[PDB]
Amino acid sequence: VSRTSIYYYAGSSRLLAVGNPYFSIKSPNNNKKVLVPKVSGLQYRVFRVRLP
Amino acid sequence: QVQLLQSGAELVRPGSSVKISCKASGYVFTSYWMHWVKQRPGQGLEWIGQIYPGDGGTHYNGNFRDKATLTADKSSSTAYMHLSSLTSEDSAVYFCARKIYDGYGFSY
Repeated sequence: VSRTSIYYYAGSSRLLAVGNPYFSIKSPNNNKKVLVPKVSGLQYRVFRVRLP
Repeated sequence: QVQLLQSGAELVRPGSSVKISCKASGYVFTSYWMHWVKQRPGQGLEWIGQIYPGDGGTHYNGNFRDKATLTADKSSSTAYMHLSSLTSEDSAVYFCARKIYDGYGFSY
């Protein structure tokens, strides 16, 4: 692999997240869909970027 | 979709005990206080109490004190009231009360 001097910036906007830090609350009837997702400091916040 | 089912008619004997219940769905039951009410025929409504399914913390009216035993159950998603030694002046209609999560007044 030989490298060229052509540089390209990229940048995302402010990704946000908000919810309950203890447990996910689901809909009472539909027992597969969430209502408020569970998010704390302790999760591995692993990202998955895509490139053109 | 939220709903409060209620059995419409109930025939009993004076001096006995009757188990009145209403069914809760469409929302999460442990996140709301529940109230019960009585409209005397030829009179306005009368508020009797205040009950939470989450802990079981009860509240009664002093004029209904020892007259109704507010208890519920969380598995079948219903709350109960149970009038003890019933007399003729409590021959009336009854609803169970649901407010908004804010809880100013009774929405459903």
